[PDB]
Amino acid sequence: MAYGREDVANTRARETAARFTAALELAIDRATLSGQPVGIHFSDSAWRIMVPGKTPSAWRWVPLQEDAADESQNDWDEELSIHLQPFKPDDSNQPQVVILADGQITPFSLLMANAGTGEPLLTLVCSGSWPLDQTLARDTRP
Repeated sequence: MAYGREDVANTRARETAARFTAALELAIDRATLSGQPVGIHFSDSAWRIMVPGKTPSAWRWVPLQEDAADESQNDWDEELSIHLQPFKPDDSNQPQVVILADGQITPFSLLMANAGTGEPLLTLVCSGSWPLDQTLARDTRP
């Protein structure tokens, strides 16, 4: 059984994954320049890339919107709700994902659900390095 209202959200999920993959390429390109690993905050209703501040020599964080203002966050969709693991969608003082200058990525999985029905359309999976692996609903993500 299904709501019969998934095709628009499934298209927006596939788009949101392409937009995220480009934003994660941006994060890898920024990490070699920043002198500290880059990260990505996640909170379901929004997300954003993040960078060091005051010093590169110690763990610190600032939202990456010095020019990516409202392009780093929320604008990528009009049909989705976002979830992840082993971290959680939460308004933390730090990012929920982290990226090295070499393109190594902290393991996680990120899932997308249709905001009109609650049904999953797509999931993305990370196992140590760029890029994430896309799947329909949860087909590769137990």
